[PDB]
Formats: sequence, structure tokens, C-alpha cells
Amino acid sequence: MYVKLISSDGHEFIVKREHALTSGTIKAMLSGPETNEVNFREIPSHVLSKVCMYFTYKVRYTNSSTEIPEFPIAPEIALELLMAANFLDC
Amino acid sequence: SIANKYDNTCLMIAAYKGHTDVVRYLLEQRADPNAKAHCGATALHFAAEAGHIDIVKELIKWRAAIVVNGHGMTPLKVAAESCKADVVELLLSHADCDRRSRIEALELLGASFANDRENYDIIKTYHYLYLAMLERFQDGDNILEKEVLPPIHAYGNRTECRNPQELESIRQDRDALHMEGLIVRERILGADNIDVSHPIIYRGAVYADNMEFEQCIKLWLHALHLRQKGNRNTHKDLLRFAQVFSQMIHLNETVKAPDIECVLRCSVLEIEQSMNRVKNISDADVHNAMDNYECNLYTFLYLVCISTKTQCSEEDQCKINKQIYNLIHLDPRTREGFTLLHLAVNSNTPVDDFHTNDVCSFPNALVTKLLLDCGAEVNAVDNEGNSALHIIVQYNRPISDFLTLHSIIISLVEAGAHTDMTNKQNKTPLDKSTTGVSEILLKTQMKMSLKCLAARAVRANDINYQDQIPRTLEEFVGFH
Amino acid sequence: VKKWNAVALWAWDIVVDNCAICRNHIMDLCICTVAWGVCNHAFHFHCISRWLKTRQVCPLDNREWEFQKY
Amino acid sequence: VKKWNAVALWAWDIVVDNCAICRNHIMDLCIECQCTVAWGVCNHAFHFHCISRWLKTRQVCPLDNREWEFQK
Amino acid sequence: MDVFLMIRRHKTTIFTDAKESSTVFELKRIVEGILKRPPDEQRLYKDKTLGECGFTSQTARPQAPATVGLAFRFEALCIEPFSSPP
Amino acid sequence: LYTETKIFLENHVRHLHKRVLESEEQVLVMYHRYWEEYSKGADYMDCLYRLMEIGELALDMWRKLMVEPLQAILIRMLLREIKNDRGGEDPNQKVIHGVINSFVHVEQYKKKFPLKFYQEIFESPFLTETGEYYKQEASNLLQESNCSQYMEKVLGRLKDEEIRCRKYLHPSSYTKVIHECQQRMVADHLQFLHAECHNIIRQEKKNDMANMYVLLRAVSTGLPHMIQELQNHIHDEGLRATSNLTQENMPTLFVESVLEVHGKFVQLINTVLNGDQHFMSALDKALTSVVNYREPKSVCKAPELLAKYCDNLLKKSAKGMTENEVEDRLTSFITVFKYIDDKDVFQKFYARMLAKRLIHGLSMSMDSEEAMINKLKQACGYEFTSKLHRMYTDMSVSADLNNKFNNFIKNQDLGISFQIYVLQAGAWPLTQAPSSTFAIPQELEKSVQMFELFYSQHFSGRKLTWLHYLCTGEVKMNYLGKPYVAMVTTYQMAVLLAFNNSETVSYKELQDSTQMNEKELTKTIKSLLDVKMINHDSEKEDIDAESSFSLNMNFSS
Amino acid sequence: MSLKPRVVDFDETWNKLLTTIKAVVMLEYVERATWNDRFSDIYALCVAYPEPLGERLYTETKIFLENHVRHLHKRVLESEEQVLVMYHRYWEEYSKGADYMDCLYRYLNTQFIKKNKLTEADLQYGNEPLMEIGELALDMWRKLMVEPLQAILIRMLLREIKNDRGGEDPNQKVIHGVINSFVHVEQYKKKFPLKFYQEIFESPFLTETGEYYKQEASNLLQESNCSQYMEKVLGRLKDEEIRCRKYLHPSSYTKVIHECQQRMVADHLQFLHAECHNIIRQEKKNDMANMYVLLRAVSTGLPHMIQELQNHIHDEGLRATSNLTQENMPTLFVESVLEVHGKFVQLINTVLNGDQHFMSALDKALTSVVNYREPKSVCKAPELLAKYCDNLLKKSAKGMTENEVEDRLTSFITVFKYIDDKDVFQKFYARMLAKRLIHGLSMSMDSEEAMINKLKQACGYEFTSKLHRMYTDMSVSADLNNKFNNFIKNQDLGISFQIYVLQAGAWPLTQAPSSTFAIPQELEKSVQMFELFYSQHFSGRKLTWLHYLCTGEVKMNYLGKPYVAMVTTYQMAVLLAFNNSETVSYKELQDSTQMNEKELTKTIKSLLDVKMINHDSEKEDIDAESSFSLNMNFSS
Amino acid sequence: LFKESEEIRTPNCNCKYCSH
Ligand SMILES: [Zn+2]
Ligand SMILES: [Zn+2]
Ligand SMILES: [Zn+2]
Ligand SMILES: [Zn+2]
Ligand SMILES: [Zn+2]
Ligand SMILES: [Zn+2]
Ligand SMILES: [Zn+2]
Repeated sequence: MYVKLISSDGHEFIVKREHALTSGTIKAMLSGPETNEVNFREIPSHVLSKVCMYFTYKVRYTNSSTEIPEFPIAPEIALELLMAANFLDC
Repeated sequence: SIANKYDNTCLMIAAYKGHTDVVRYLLEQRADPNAKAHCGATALHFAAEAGHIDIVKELIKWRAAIVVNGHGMTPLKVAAESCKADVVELLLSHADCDRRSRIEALELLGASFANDRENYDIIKTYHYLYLAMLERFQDGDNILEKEVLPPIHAYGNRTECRNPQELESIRQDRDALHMEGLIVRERILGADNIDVSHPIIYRGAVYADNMEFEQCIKLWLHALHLRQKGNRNTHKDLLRFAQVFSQMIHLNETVKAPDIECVLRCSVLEIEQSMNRVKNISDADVHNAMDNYECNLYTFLYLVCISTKTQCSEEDQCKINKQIYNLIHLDPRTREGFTLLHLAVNSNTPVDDFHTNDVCSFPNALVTKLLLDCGAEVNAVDNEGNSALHIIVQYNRPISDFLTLHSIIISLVEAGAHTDMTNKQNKTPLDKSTTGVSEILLKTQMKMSLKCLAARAVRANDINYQDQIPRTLEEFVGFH
Repeated sequence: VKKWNAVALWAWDIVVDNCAICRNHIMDLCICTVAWGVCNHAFHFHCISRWLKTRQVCPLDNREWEFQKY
Repeated sequence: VKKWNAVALWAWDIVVDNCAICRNHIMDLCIECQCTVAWGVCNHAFHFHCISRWLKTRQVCPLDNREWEFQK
Repeated sequence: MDVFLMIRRHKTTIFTDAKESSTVFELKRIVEGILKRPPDEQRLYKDKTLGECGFTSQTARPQAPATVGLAFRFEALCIEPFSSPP
Repeated sequence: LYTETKIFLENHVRHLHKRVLESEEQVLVMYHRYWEEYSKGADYMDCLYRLMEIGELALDMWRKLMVEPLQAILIRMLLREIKNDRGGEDPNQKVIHGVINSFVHVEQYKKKFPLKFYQEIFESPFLTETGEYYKQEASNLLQESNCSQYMEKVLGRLKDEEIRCRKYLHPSSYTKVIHECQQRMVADHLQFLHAECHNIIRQEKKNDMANMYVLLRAVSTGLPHMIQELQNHIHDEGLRATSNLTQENMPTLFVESVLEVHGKFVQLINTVLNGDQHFMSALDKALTSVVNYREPKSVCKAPELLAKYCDNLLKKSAKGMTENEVEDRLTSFITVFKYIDDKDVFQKFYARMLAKRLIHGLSMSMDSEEAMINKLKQACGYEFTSKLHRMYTDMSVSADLNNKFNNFIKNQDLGISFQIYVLQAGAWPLTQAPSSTFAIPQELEKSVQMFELFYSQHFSGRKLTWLHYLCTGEVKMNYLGKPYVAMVTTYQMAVLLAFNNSETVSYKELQDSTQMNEKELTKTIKSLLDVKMINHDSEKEDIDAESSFSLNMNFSS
Repeated sequence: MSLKPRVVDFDETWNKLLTTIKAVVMLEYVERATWNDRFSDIYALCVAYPEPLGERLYTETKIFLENHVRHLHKRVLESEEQVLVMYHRYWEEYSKGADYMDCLYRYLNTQFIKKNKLTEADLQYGNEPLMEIGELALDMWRKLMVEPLQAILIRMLLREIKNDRGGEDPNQKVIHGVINSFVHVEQYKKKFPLKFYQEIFESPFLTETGEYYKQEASNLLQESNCSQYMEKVLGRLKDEEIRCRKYLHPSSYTKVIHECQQRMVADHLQFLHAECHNIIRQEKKNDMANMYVLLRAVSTGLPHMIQELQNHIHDEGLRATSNLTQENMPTLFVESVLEVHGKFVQLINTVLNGDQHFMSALDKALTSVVNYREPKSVCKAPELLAKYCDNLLKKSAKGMTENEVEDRLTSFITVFKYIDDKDVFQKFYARMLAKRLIHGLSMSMDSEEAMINKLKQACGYEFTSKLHRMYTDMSVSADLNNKFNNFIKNQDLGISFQIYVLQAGAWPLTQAPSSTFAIPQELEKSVQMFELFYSQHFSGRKLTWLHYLCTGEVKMNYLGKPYVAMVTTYQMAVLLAFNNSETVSYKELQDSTQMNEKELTKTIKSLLDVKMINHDSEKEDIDAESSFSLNMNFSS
Repeated sequence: LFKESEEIRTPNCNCKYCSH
């Protein structure tokens, strides 16, 4: 009941299953032909830090009456602020 | 004799009023009364139309001539159409005349009074139709039979009468004398580029007063065609056409048959197309035509209003829905943006002539739903940068029609309305919405994604988008 | 001597007095034994016979008149 | 004047002649008045004054032999 | 009262959440459960209660978790920093 | 010679007694064998010897010198074998039955005490020990089992010991054995499932009632308990069926509510309960109470809605249901009509509602109305519907009388067709007798004259009544540009008389035409104003003789 | 990274994809690293920076799939007797191949295929269009494999099913799979998903269904007996309803069973109604269960069967009452008809499941029994129900306990509902209540109230308005009689009168004579005593005093031993004139009696019947002159 | 109560059938 994300920079973030099953393309790789193995070969590590954080955000603050806090985005974003979900279907 | 653009000379317009004193000077001044107009009329032809026996006295004194204009009508028949029996008496007393037009005029003269809007007379209907008919049978050697016309659903499968015995037997039924007269006018004036619409409107209006709505609709249906053969705008005829349904549908008399509505809308299909084609013909002159074009657009809604209320088997709507998509694919473009979906949701102020009632309501729920049921483009944008949801939130009286305001939003979030959209000056759906209770329902229907507003951070920084993004994603920068 | 039984028929005083058709004493006076039928209407027997020979129907509801018991 | 339908009731008068209370015609006035008429749920007809007099004397119907009542 | 916890040991990184009332011993147990190690080999080292260490729900967030730190043997910390942004 | 034969019989009996006492644990088989030998020899020799018979004395000797002395041993043998058979062990059935028949035969000749010796030697201790064994077994079962399995095992045993008794026991003692086992089994535990039944009936589990009822019927004292308990249960269900009904469609659902409950519950009694009558009676009591209580606040609303309910079929209704299906619901309606509390309450409702039927021709078919009349007669006697029948004949006759009037027309103008209805007040309840006097218009003034001659020649000693207010007729207003037809009352038509000649009319004139009091005519003109055919010249609501009214030339109807 | 690469030659990168997808769609073991690299490469292609490269991929994959399908078909065809077996395996592979292929690349499925499509609107209103990968890979398995082998496969499968009507079945799952594939081929469609499966499979199956059972039914009927055929049929329907559960889509059971019905029974129904007469007649049980279940499928079956059953009761109704015991006309009758209605109730619930129609047949059945019988003229039937209710309520020695009589009255209601004209019943019942209670009480007051309680609820609430107060009327009798005693305290042969206070028009005695016998002579103190008490307590109402036909006991004093014999008011008063004188002249009574001679001498003739006097004149008729003498020898 | 179209005649084009 755990999944692992590997990057091109060598780091390995691990979270629970559902946080990953949020996305679509991730379940696409996991459905392809014990601890499972996933490899993104073409992405840095910063964006994976952010994506894990968003997984936490969505799973926690869904459909709550209390006002949802803002997300402190960074200045240096450019491409991921688009491609993040255009490749990871998120 | 120097005339206007329509070739109406100075003395042409003198006889129009009927002051013989001026005309008496004019003809004695060696002026020709036989100058042809733009169609080809003459002072005698004007005298035939005017029917002033006083002016004709000077005309006969100065030997005016007979001229057939471009419409193809003889002045002798013009007096018959003008319902001037006295002038007919004088011209039948005229030294030079042709008997061919006399029979043709008298048959139309009989049909003139029967179909006359105001000076209708059934006595003159039989008296002059019988006299003309006896002129046909004045001689046993030559036997003139009034040619029959093909039976028409508008005409109720009636053929033109051929003998006095038929005319003698139908003196009892007033409508039969009415009904035969239209065939005479249709048979004779068909070749001429001369309308016969006015009698049919008179027949239908009386039938409208007589609850004979079945006949008036069919009679006007051919009258719709009569406008088409003459290449004359039917929009004015269509303007009154819609208003006819506006009363009795509210009165719930009968709503049985929507298949006729298919014929009505198929009829106005090419009319709007022609109206659009007319827009293609002229650019500056269609300024006032836009309103008539908008009126035709309005009729669409009112036709939909009728279409919404009437119900039948799905095949009829299938017939209906086919031409709708034609209108959809055809440009619904309107000035200052405001396509049909824009105009369907907002306050549809240009409504009147009994359409300012419950039949055509401003909030119209189902009509907006049915437009989406037709499948129009959800994400069309006005030149103001406004969206479909940019207007519904800008709605006064939220408590009034509370369910309708809720119901429309249900469908609009479906079929792809982009949840928060900003064009030109920043206009978030929260910003455009000014009523708190409405905004609450907007909050309920939000769905959280990542890029749908994450990209908005880049506008706060505004780095070079181009040559750094895939082809398709470039618009998400533009949208936000 | 041991016991008597005293029986009679008690009712209001003024509800019924005499024959409706002929206002006479109910017995041997008519303008006549008590007559009864299915409808159970009582009138003077001479009056009954005369009405029957004029009209066999009941004087009150025009039903058949058969001499039931009396 | 287009159309009119007549409805008619057929009955007799020899059956009833006087009020059982006032001993005078029910249609005519009661003996005190010669008035008003009342009706019970057993459809017995008497003068209202006659009914009031009988009731104040006795709360018994002349015919139904029960507590007299007013339908209306 | 609720603090999101970040485990940094060389390459690996582990995410989850826990309550302040929990003790270091319980977190030790969770680490042992997820990594299959004995408690003695485990040594928790920040850079009875998780709040007795100086943590609060205000600093640590689901979206902005307060930076925490841990290590493993008794070798000192060896944490590779993330890549530099372009 | 008989006495000497008895002596030698004593000799041989003594020999066989010695041989029996010689046998060690083999007494039963050898004694039985010698028993058949003895019996057959006795048969032979009594056929030879045909004061008392030699055979009976031989049987008595046989019984006295072996059966009596060895009675303790043989009784112990029998009880041991019986206990073994209760445990599944199989003894020699032949020997047991033969010895039983020996007991039957030895005292068979004596008319007195045919089995009394047979009963006393064996039957009483047998019954005692058997009762003790059932006591112990039933206690053991109840200690470690539930009710259903215990009852099933009781039935299985009952059959098994019945088989064993038929194997051995005399035909006379089956009833005694059954009685004693019944006393042992249930006499001590029939008061626990009476409380559990409330849950069982609540469970509505089909097998649960059936499994319980098979023996709850056998026991007598419990029978009243479930009857009340079942009656309470359905009464609880009946009131539950009352609550969910709505007021708007109350008349339609009221019929459905009882039918939906009655239909499903009756088949329950037939299947599980074998359709016993007592349960059906309890249903009627509760259902009558359901009918007795009225959900609408208005009293006697259930009879009140019933007339409107029947009127739906009676009144001409668009999309008429099949007359066959109509007969089905009408026959079903009779089932409900029994539950009514007071018929005469409904009779008053029915009569008043029936008035409108011939007023407006609501009935589509006259024969369908007749069917109920016959159906009601079969229920509650002739006098219940006496007026309901004379009234029907009254209207059918009017067809010929109109024709006789047509014949009178041949025997004979307003230019307007005039229609006549003749009724009877006793049949037709119209308590509204108009006291005021109405002046007849000019057109009917003709119609009066001819009728008297027509009426006189055909009818004698009669009278007819003229109620004009109830008369209704449609009138088309000619002077309107578009003709319009509206139904108006005759009293209005008398008032309508003065509008044709003069458009503006004062209130004083119309009283002269009506010849009836203005105060009631005030409501008439007020009723005319609300229809808005005429517009008042005075904005005041109140109408006096002074006030005039202006005819609306452009009124639309 | 993940940006636009300047150049990617698909002519170079396409070969790895063509190497791996062929492996994937054949279910061989694949490698994870290649699996992720393939996603990387597909995203790299889907956006080519100089020119996006969308449609070449589409064309190449279409051609590849088409070649694969045809290459499979060529090996499929050239194989005899195993064509469907191998069809099964190949289909079972290609199916999962399709889904894995779709799940591999989605980005093309959703960013360049979707954005240029055809809406269902133009589909309904209307160049081969663009469409999603998975359904293309599935649809291509239609135009190539199904059509060319359609005839062969239908023929083989029908041969298999036809042989399967025998007990054994060659195989269980293979034919199920090949049948179920037809439905699943058309997974994505707008409307009518089943149209293919209905168009290419149903019709031959249904048409073949009829003839096999037609022939079998003929063969059975030609050499079988009615009961034998009836038993035989029920098994086969169950057999086929079991069979259809295997090899068909579940949503077609109805038509199959329905066609079996209309070809097995409804066409032989002329034979079933032929024996419906006898099977009822011999009262056989078993055939009821079979005959009832079989007909209800076809509509017309029931009507004749009901009409036959009813006519059977009508005979048994009358014959159960052919003759009646004169001694027990009220007893014997109700006992017989009661049980016949009982027994036929159990039969309906036992076998025919208690159909509502049948219970209607019984009611019209008996209404010809009780409501009339041919002999004894007419109306004799409805009257005697009273006499049964009379003696059951008369004072009966060893009278039945209150519980069992109570239930007796509950059972009595059932016979009541059938009598038509209940009106005569009331009149006969009222007369009884008169003579029972006044002469002598018969049963406890509550029991007599119980019968009234049932009738009130029974029918016509308040046509029993008459007689209702009677029970109360006698109840209050002695009660106020005590109040009469109170006045008696303040102010004779020990005689007290009954209060006779009871409504006119009810309690019918009538019999009003003109003579009225004048008044009693011996005593008059009695009369005034009532009036004085009555007047103060009762005012405004009449006085009746029907002093005649009033029973009273007499204690005669001419013999040494007085005796108790019944005497009536007219008779006893005449006896009183006899106390003083043994020999009396006729005229003297007429002075006292003041009543008609016929009835006077009829009461005197009543005397002669008891022989209590001797007539001096010889002739039985007595005039005024005739005298008579006392009977000294008489004793009672 | 029921209105009618104006059908106003154009002064320049005096012919009835030819209207603008
Ligand atoms: Zn967005
Ligand atoms: Zn007399
Ligand atoms: Zn009389
Ligand atoms: Zn009568
Ligand atoms: Zn009175
Ligand atoms: Zn009075
Ligand atoms: Zn009363």
C-alpha cells in the first residue's frame, strides 16, 4: 500500500496510494503490464516536490465550508505552471 | 413633361388628387397626357386608377391614348380593379376600345368587389360576374370557358366555374361567390407581375374574425408564395404571421399539429437566408434591415416559444431540429456581440405586439436549455469579452424565478463552461456577479484543478509566452 | 286472582285522529272497517271500495291495493 | 331566449292538509300566527313557531319519536 | 496541534502527518514500520509530545509544512540539497 | 376327565416352569417358543374337548404359574428393551409383539376386564417411566436448543414412538401415550413463545408464523393469546396504512388503502393459517375501526367522498375506462360498502349527488345506473331503495309524454324549442321551495295555455309544480359582433328581457318583471355584475332601486 | 525538459514503437523501462515544433492493425471442424489486446483526436471521420472476420444447439463465449446496442425453435393419453428454461418461452377442453393442479373452465336438499346447505391458489339453491329461517352453553346474505318477539340483545328501527311500576297490572273490536289508581286502555280444590257471572258482556269445548231463551 | 379592436402595386 516516484535527479519521494491515484496518467502507468515501480525519466525534482504538495492539498481541503487558504506559488515557474498537468494529467 | 426618377411628370401628379381645374389648363396647353411612367402609366391610366369622371372629360377632349405599363395591366381593367363602375360605363361608352380587356376587366371587376376590404358588395359580386359570364356566352358560335386552375389546399380543391348554371346555383352561398373570385384573379394576374395578396389577407382577417383559422393559415400560405413569386419581402407578412399564433395559442384553442409549424419554419428558413442573403447584397443600406433581420431573429424565439409549448412525436422535432442546426452553423453574428445564446439568456427587451406577455418571458428557462439541446457553441464570447455565465449572474430579482435561475446554471456548468474566465478588463464570475445568494450557488459548483487558475500567476509576472509552450496550450495564457 | 296482565298501545295524543280521505269516525261513518295493505294505509271501507272502483291504485302513493288482513 | 328547459314536480295535496302541531295548514300560518318554518334531518316539516312550542313543551319529534333537530 | 512531517535521509524522502500529542517514541515506531529497522539503529534528530520540540500547527501546513529534519546512522547528517532552479 | 386333564396340565406347567427357571438370561426366547407350542396344543385339544372350558383354564394356569411368578423379571426385561429402543437399539420385535398378544389372549375370554390385567401389569409403570423419560429429554433439549429445532425433534420423536407403539403396543393405548407425552412436553414451556410472537409477527417472515402455528394450534390455552396478538398486530398495521394517505386524493386512495391491505393480508391467512375464519373476523373488527375513524377532520367524510368516488364512474368522464373493468371496481366497491358505519348517512349523500346527474346528463349510460340499483337491493332489502326506483321510472315515462305532447302538438308560436321535465319531490329531494312569486315572461305565457288543455285531457286528480330558478338555458347574444353562447338562469332571462330594448335600465323596472323582492333580486343583479355582461352605472358595491346599469355592447363570452 | 525538440524524425523513432506494440497486443512479457520510455517518446512526437505530426501515426497504426487482422483470418479459414474452437482463443486474446493498447497512449486519444470530431447532432442529421483508438481497434474486427465467415459459423452453431436438445452437451463455455462476443463487439454506439445481435442471430434461432417442438408434440399426442400428455408437457418447459440460461444473453428468455407456449399448448387447446368435462365430474384432484397452471399463459383458456365448474355445484346444491324431515324443517335445512359452502372453500385454497374469480362463481352458484326451490309454490324458503332462530332461542332443556349458541348465531349470518327479499323476514320475526316474551321468557336478556346487535351491523343500518326499543320498553316496565308503588304506599285480590307503555305503530296486536265488552264488573278501583299516578307523571299524551285480550289467572271457588287453567279477559269475566248462580240464562250475560253474540256464544262454545258447563237446551246453538247448567263433575 | 396594416402609399412611386 505504497508507491514510489523516481526522478532524473536520483531522488525518490514516497507517499500513500490514493494521493497518487488522484491523477489520470499515473494510473495509466500503474495499470501497465509488493512495492510497485514508476519511473519519470524526463523531469526535475522541484516540480515533483510541488506535485506531492498539491496531492496533499487536494486530499485535505476538499469541499470544506471554512475558507480555503491560498497557495504560495514561486516566482520562477514558467513551463511547469502549464506542463505540470499537460503531461501528468493533473 | 420633365418627370421625376419614376417618370412621373408634372401633370401626372396633378390628376392624382383630382382637381380638374389644373388639368383643364394643362391639356389646353398642348401637353401630352400619354407620357409613360417608370412602370409605363399614363394620365388616362392614372384617371383609370383615380376614377374621377371630371378629369376624363378633358382627357377625351384631348384624345388621350391607351398604354399598358410594365405590370401588364390595361387601364380598362384598372378601372375594374379600382371599382369605378361609372368610369367603366364611360370607357365602355368610349369610341375606341378592345372587347378582350372588357371581359377580362369585368371578371376581375366582379372579383374586385367580392374581395374588397371595405367596399365589398355581394350584389355587385353576382351582378358583374354574371354579366361578364354572359359576355362569354353572348354568342353560341364562340364558347368561352373560364379556364380552371389546379386545386390547392389553400383553395380547398375548387375549380373555376365554366357555366352560368354553376354561377346560378351558387348565388345562395356567399363564400362560394367569394371563393370563385380568387381563382379568377389568380388565373388572370398570374402572368402579370402584379400581386393578389391584398384580397387573401382580407379573406383571412375575416376568417380570423370567423374562427376559420384552418382556412386563413392555408390561404396565407399561398399568399406567402404569392409574395415569393413577386420577390417582395415577406417579413412584414411574417411579422403579422407570428402575431396570429400569438393570440389563439394563449387562448389554448387548439395546439394539435406541430407538423404545420415545420412548414412555417421551413418557409422562414430561406427567408432568413434570403434576409441574410439580402445582407450580403447591401452593406450600408441594411442598417434598418438589421432591425428587420433582428425581428426575424426575434420571431425565431417566438417560434421557439410556440415550439416549446407545442408537443408531438420526436420525428416532428427531428424535422424541426434539422433546420435549427442550419441556423446554428449559419452565422448568428449580431452587432456588439450578443449571439442568440447571449440574446436568449439576457433581458430580451425587444418584445411587443402581445409578445410582452407570459408566452415570451425574459427569464426563458427551457428555450436556453433547448438551444443547448440543439448543440450550439457554449464558449462563444462577445466583443466585450463576455461569457455565457457572464450574463446570467448579472440578473436582477434573484428571488423571482429562483428555480429558473438555479435550473439554468445546472446545464451551463455541463457541456463545458470554463469555470472562471477573464477577458479584456478582469471579470471573474465572482466579480461580475453582484448578488451574494447567486454567488453562493457559484461557490457550490466550483471544481478544483491545477492549471485552471495556477497559470494566472504568470500574468502577474508576464514572461514571454511565445516559442516556449506547446502549440495548443498557448491559448490558456490568452484565456487568463 | 294470582296475576293479571294489562296490555294496551301507548302513544301521543293528537298525532292521529281519523281517516284522511273522509273526515269521519273510523268505524261505520263515511262521506267502514279499517283496511290494510302492503303500504298499510287505513281508510273507510266504503271509501276503500268506492275509490277502488274508481281507481284501483292506492289513494296515497298510487300503489296496488290488496286487502292485507283487515 | 335561445334555449329553455322546464323542470317540474308532480305531487298531490289531498294527503296533507294541516300542521301536526298547529292543526293548521303547513303552507299557511300557524295557529299563533293565524310565520316561520323549520326542518329536521329526518325531513319532517312543521312551522318554526310550532316546532319551538312543541320543543319547549317536549324534546320529542311528533313522528320520528326522537330528539327533534334542525337540518338547516 | 497538527504538523506535517518530512523525513530527509540522503536520497530518500517520506511524507505523512501526525498529531503533536504523539511522542518521539511513536514516531520512531512509525519509521521502523515503514522502513523495517530496529529502534536502536533509528536516531531521530531535528535540525512525549511533538510540541515539546518547538512545533506548532501554525508553522507547519498541509501546503507549507514547516521544514523539519531527521537522519540515520551513528553517522552524521548527509543530505544532498535539491537542484538549483534555472 | 376334564379334571384329570387339568391335573396333567399342572404337571406340564410345572415342567415348563422348571425349564424356564433353568434358563439363564435366555428366559424370553424359550418362554415365547414354549408359548406358541402351548397355544397350538391348546387349540388342537380344545377342538378335541368342545363349569368352564379347558382352554380358558389352561390359559389361566399358564398365566398363574409363569407370568405371575416371573412378572418382575419380565417387566424389567420389557422396560430395559424399551429404554434401549428409545436409544436406537433394536430388540426382538417378534418376541415383544408375541408376548403382548399373549397378554391380550390370556384374558380375552372374560367379558369383564379384557385388558385391565394387561394394563396393570405393564401399562401403568410403562407410562410412568415414559413420562419421566420425556421430562428428562425435554429438559435437556430446552437447556441447549431453541424453540424451532426442539419442536421439530418433538414431532420426529412423536412419529418414532408412534411407530414403536404400532410395532408393539395394543391399539387402545395410542391416545393415552399421546396424551401423556403432550402433558410432559409442552405443559411447562408454552408461555415463553407468547412474548417472542410479538417479534415473530413483527418480523413478517413467512416461515416463522407457519413453523410456530403448527403446534400453537394443538395447544389450547395459547390459542386465545395469538388471536388477540395477531388482532393487535393487524390493527397496528391498519392505522399505519391510515397515516400515509393524503387529503387531496383522499377518495381514490381510501378505496386503494383498504384494498391494498385487505388483499395481501387475506392470502397470508389462507397459506400460513389455513384460512381459519377466526382470524378473518379480527381483521374486520380492526378494519371497521379504520373505517370508523375518519382521517379528514370533517365528520362522515368517507361516505361523503364515496358519492364523489362513485360519481367519477357515474359522471361522463373523458377517456372512459372499460365498462367490464368498471363492473369489477363496482363489485369491489360492494366489499367496502359493508364496512360502512351508517348506510343512511351514505343514502343522504347519494340522493343529493344523484340530483345533478339528470340535471346535467352526467351519466353516459342509463343501464349502468340501473345495475347499482339492483346490486344495492340484493344487499339491504327493498325499502332501502324504494324512492331510488320510483324516481327512475318517472324519467323514462317522460319520453312518451313529450311524444304525447308531440301528439298533442298534432292535436294542436314562440319559435323556440321548449323542453319539459316532470319529477316528484318525494323521489327528488329539493328542500328549496321558493316562497316568492315570479311573473312568467311572454314566451312561456303561450306555453302555459296549451299545457293546461294537454294536462287536463290525460291526467286527473293531479298537480304539477313549477320551479323556475333551477331551470337553466344557454342564450346567444345577437347584438355582439362575434356571437357568444352562455348559459344563464331563467330568473336572469326575465331580467335579461329588459336589456334588449334599452341598454341603460334602472333597477326598479326589473322587479316588475320578476315580481319578486329586490333584496334577493339584488343578489341576482350582483351575480350578473360579477359575470360582467353588464357594467354598473354606480361604482358602489350596494345595489338599490335607484341604481341603473348600462348594457355592454362589446361584451365577450 | 519536456519542451519542444527541434527535430524528431518519426521515420527513425517509429521502429521502437512498432517493435513493442506488436509484442503488447499478443500478451508476451514486456519490460517496465521500455514501458515508460514509450510514454516519453509519444509525448515527444505529439508536438513537433516545426510542424505538429498528428495523422501519420493514425494512418500507420490503422494499416498495421488491418494487416494483422487479415493475417489472422487467413490461418483461421483453412481449418476444418475446429473453426469455432480456434476462433474462441484468437478472440479471447485480441479482446484484452485492445484495452491494453488503448490504455497505452491517451494523449493522442484526448488532445488531437477529440478536438476535431463529429457531434451526434450531425450524425442524426447525416469522408471517413476521425475516432478514438480503442473503438477503432475493436470495430476493425467486424468488417474483416465476421462477414466472410458468417454463414459457416451460424450453420455450425445451430448444428451444435440442435444436437444439444439431447441429454449430453459437447461443451459448456466455448459456445457461450462465441455467442456473447456478438454483443460486446458493439460496445460504443449512440442507439440500439443490440441491433447487430438481433439482426444476425435471433431470426434463424426462433424460426428453428418452432418446428422441432411441433414435430415432437405431434408424435407425443398421436400415441399418448390425456393425463399422460398433461404430465409430460410440464417437464419440458422447465428443461428449456434451464437450457436458455447457458447459451444466450439473459434478455431474450421471454420470447423463447412464449414461442414454446404458442407451439406446444394453445394449438392443441381443442383437445384440452374436450376432457375438462369429465375430470371435474369424477372429482379427481391431481389433474386440477396441472390443468390450471398450463392454461393461464394463453388468454382464452380460463373462461370455459370456470363455466364448467359452476354448473357442477348447481346440481349438488339441490340434491343435498331433495327431501326434508317434517319434524326438523328448520334444523335439517340450514345444516345441509351450510357444509356444502364449507367444503368447496377448502378446495379453492388447496389447489387453485384462491383465485378471486372462482369465489365469485360460488356465490352465484348457491343463489339458485336457497333463494328458490321449484316445489311448495314460491316464498316458502325465506320464511322458515325464523323458526330455526325461534327454537334456538326458546327455553330448551339441556340448553346449549352461552358460548356455543353465540358461535351458532355467527354461522347463521352466512346463510342470511343469500336470501333476496329480506322484507318478509322482518315481519315474521317481529310476530315471534311478541308471543315469546309476554307469555313466557325463553332466554336471557343479553342473548336476545345479541341477535339484534348482529342484524344492526348486518345489513341496512336502521331498517331495524322498528323493534329496537322493545327490549328497553319492557326493561323500564317494572322500574316505574315501583314509582307507582310509592304512590300506592301513601294510599283487592293481589292483582297488579303490566305497564303496557309502548309505541303505537309498533308491536302489532291490532284487533280493535267495536263492542269492547264494556267494563269489568267485580272491581273498578284498579282503573282510577293508574290514571291518577299516570296523569301527574304523564301529561299531554293520550290514554289507550286496551282492556281486552288481556291475560289473567283465575282462582275458581266452586270446587273444593281450585285449579289453575288459562282464562282470557272475555272468558274469565263470563265465569265471574257464574260464581253466584249455577244455572244462568243467556240474555243476562249479554246485558253484562255487551258484545256480539257469535263471540259471546263462541266463548260459551269455548266453555263447552272444555266441558265446563252443561247446556240445558239440547241444540248447540244458544239463543237468549236457551239456558245452561254448571258442570259439577268437572275437575282440572 | 383588431388593427390593420397602414399600407401608406409612397408619394414618389404612385403605383399601388410597386411599393418601397
Ligand atoms: Zn482556466
Ligand atoms: Zn260508511
Ligand atoms: Zn275513509
Ligand atoms: Zn299507499
Ligand atoms: Zn303548525
Ligand atoms: Zn307562527
Ligand atoms: Zn322526526
